[PDB]
Amino acid sequence: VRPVWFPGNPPPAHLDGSLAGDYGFDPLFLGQEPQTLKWYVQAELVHGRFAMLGAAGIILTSIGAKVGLGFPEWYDAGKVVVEKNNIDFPTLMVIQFYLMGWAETKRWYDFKNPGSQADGSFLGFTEEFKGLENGYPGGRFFDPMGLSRGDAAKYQEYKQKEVKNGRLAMIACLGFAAQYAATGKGPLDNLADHLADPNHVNFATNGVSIPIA
Amino acid sequence: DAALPSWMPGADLPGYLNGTLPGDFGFDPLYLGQDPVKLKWYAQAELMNARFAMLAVAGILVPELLSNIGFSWPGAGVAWYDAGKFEYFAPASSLFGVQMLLFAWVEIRRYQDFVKPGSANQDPIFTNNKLPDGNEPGYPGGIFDPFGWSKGDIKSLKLKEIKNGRLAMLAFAGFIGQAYTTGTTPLKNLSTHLADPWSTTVWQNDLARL
Amino acid sequence: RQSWLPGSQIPAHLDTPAAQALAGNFGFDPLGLGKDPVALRWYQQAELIHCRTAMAGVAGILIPGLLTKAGALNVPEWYDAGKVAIENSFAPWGSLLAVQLFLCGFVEAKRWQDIRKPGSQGEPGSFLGFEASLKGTSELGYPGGPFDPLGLSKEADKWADWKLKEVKNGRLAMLAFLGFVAQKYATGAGPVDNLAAHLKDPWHVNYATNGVSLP
Amino acid sequence: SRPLWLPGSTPPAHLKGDLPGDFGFDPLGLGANAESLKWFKESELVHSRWAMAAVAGILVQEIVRPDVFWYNAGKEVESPLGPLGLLAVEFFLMHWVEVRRWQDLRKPGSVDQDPIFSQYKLPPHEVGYPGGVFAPFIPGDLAELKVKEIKNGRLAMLAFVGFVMAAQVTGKGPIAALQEHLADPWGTTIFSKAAVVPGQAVAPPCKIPASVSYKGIEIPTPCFLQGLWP
Ligand code: CLA
Ligand code: CLA
Ligand SMILES: CC(/C=C/C=C(C)/C=C/[C@@]12O[C@]1(C)C[C@@H](O)CC2(C)C)=C\C=C\C=C(C)\C=C\C=C(C)\C=C\[C@@]12O[C@]1(C)C[C@@H](O)CC2(C)C
Repeated sequence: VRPVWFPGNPPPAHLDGSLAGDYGFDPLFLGQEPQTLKWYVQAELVHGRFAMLGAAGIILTSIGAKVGLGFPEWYDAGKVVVEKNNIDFPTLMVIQFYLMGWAETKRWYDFKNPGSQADGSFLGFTEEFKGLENGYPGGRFFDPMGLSRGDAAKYQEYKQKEVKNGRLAMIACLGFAAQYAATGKGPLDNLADHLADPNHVNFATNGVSIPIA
Repeated sequence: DAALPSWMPGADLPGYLNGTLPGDFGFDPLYLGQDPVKLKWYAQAELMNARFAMLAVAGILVPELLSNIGFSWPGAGVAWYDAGKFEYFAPASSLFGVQMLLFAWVEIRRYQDFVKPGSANQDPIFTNNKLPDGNEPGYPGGIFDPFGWSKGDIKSLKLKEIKNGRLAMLAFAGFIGQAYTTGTTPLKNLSTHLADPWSTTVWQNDLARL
Repeated sequence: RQSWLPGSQIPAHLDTPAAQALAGNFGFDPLGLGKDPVALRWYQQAELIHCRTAMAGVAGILIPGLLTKAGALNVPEWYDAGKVAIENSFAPWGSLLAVQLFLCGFVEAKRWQDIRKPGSQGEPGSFLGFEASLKGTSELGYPGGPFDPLGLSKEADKWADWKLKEVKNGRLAMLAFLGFVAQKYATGAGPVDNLAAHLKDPWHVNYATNGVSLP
Repeated sequence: SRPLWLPGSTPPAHLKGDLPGDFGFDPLGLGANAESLKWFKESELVHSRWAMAAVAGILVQEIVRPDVFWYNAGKEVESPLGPLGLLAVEFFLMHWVEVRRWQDLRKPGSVDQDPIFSQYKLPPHEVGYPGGVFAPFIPGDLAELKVKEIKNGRLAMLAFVGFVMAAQVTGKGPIAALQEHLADPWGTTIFSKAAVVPGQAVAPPCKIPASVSYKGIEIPTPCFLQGLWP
């Protein structure tokens, strides 16, 4: 009675409709156990979060290119900011790994113990790192607008919208890499190449996607 | 945790700063004085750092005030960070040894009254002179109060002492940080901030030094 | 109980009343080294003495190091003070190490025998009246007696405070000595020289600008 | 049965006409939390009051000094009191007032009394609405003025972004942009200056330099969202 990724086939038993963005897509039965599924919900969420941030990053910095601004492409922005700004690179990598190892191990021991990370062991914060549910921490820091409390039905709507935009941002970030490994130029240059001629500047005329050209 | 004066009027206060200690306003955001056995030591330490800082500010400003006005001292116009190099009737090692013996007497006399109050109020050699009983540590009284004060309105006097002392501790930290950056006399820093108050803030001296 | 990781299951042999009442217990034994209670009793002694010798050594490195870079001492580097001070020395190093191992082994074997059986050295007739102050306290690792001249143990309040201050300053000094060795190997300079090199350019002069974080 | 932002609509359940200016407009659900709606009401009032003072300032500054331009007015003012002395006095004098207002927000029955003139105390007012000495000779109904303030304030919040996005596209103050729109209405709109078709995007050119000199160290002036413009 609910929509499924493949109409006709029933959804599997471990996958009733309670998660955000559930459509019964597990042909390989990877999340059959409830705890491995509890871990993969967290994984799909945070991959979607980083992919939404990344896709907005590529799209904004490619609107910055081709209009006339001095922005590079996304595959060139790694070099140009460690060379234009005198940034030593392995220390930037180690500072990234320090800050995000902190922020990640906090989450990694919230998964192992949901009521933890909230006993004031950190700098005096008790309810702010409480965690509302799996992959949805909330509180005063992770929800400063406070949209996780109020109308709960609209919060379930926002949960499903987050998962939807996160899925197609993961697909977009998988597609930017393929647009770059195939064509070799910017993504919004590939869009304007597909728009200047809708035929013949698609993937089937790139010489790489189909080898039977 | 009462109607006491507060450093931030409106916020909560942790409650162990009710008003029994002189001149408290609840300012302990790091929550250092949770154990009261640390808080008694911190009260005596604030009194001692405050009284030595009040002597420090009175001994840095007043020689520089009478140097910029101008008297005829053997040491006049010398910096407080340069008075150690100035020579005297004795070299500074003998000065330091006499200091570290006289204060070795006085500080242990004070500490024995810290660890047992009322138990150091008798002289060693003249066992007829005494301080009057009923004194608290940090405030001996007796010959240390020769002008007959503290015989009424003692809480306001302790609050005046701790406020002038906290101000003078900030002033001596100012003397350090304000003689280490610009390298001048702390009264000749007031002279420049009164010469043109807008064209020398700390930010413009920082940015000119950067 | 203020653990080293807030979300971890603390090992159950660090949650016993014998081990929770121990100095500096933050629940840290991820490799199970103290699962036997007498193994933990031995390693508590090993931690106290590895940390007290490290506090003495790291003080003897960076107190004359900071008093060398600020003047009014000329103490050399800690990795150079064996090359020098053997010329300004009444003895060569071999005889000095032999006298060292005798004077230190006489101490360390008495400590060995007191760890294997507490109050051993307090039995009468051992020394010439000196053995009476050698029972230590009721717990091992903290003898007192002649080793508490200022008398900070006669309190029974704030005593766990002094324990935990000793253990935390000692763990920090053990990390500082492992530092001193490693920051000598990595760049060949001194520790206060490395501190000045970090403080003059933090975002370019660190352990990501040498060959030891190599990809 | 109050008037709404869209007349046929139903207002959300957290917007029940209690607050002034409550016309049922919160489509993103941001005023659902009761604790967060107080902070949002305070920030709407403060954004609105700063925007009204700013719009009146830019308009009066243009009608009394047509020579100088308000986007450039922080660059050519040439005060005798230095560049950083102004910022230091503003920093301390605003860090006082803002922490006072913030502590009013956190505990409303805490901060009323003048700390150095203790006989003077502010009456037990409403959060966001101090009154007493900030408000002498209030005319007429206080709820009617409380609605008029939010209406003129929302209009001025839109007007300040109008001033900024005029002055970054035409580079002229908001009477000279109005004189452009009155001298030639059909060709001085934003749809006249710009259009994006699927195949090319004609953005308007900048009228703000990428930097200004200003006494040695140069300040970058980001033309807001250039490139993302139509
Ligand atoms: C008793 C407090 C006190 C006072 C009155 C002064 C006064 C002064 N300082 Mg100073 N300073 C202080 C503490 C103080 N300082 C402390 C604790 C430090 C260490 C961080 C410094 C570090 C410092 C530097 C590095 C410099 C100054 C400078 C100055 C002068 C110009 C003012 C300025 O640029 O703002 C400086 C203001 C501060 C650094 C903040 C001080 C914070 C205080 C404690 C709070 C305010 C106290 C109180 C509410 C009001 C004071 C007035 C009252 C006592 C009569 C001026 C004469 C500059 C100078 O010499 O140029 C002429 C300069 O370059 N100060
Ligand atoms: C037209 C917009 C407008 C309106 C209707 C109100 C209305 C109100 N305000 Mg409000 N306010 C405004 C703008 C406005 N304000 C702005 C821009 C600020 C920031 C300066 C404030 C700051 C403010 C505070 C801090 C307080 C109020 C309060 C009040 C209430 C009672 C005061 C009163 O009678 O005001 C009636 C207002 C008018 C009749 C408007 C007259 C406008 C004249 C014609 C001058 C406008 C042009 C002028 C040249 C601008 C420059 C002046 C100034 C910016 C230097 C009432 C709800 C008080 C309150 O809530 O009490 C409970 C209170 O404490 N307001
Ligand atoms: C003693 C010590 C150093 C003492 C230094 C001395 C005396 C130095 C003396 C000198 O410098 C001077 C004075 C002057 C110089 O001229 C001469 C020398 C001679 C050079 C360092 C100890 C240094 C000791 C260190 C660093 C120990 C680190 C151990 C760790 C981190 C283990 C952790 C774990 O074991 C647990 C806790 C639980 C398990 O489950 C998990 C794991 C992780 C296995």
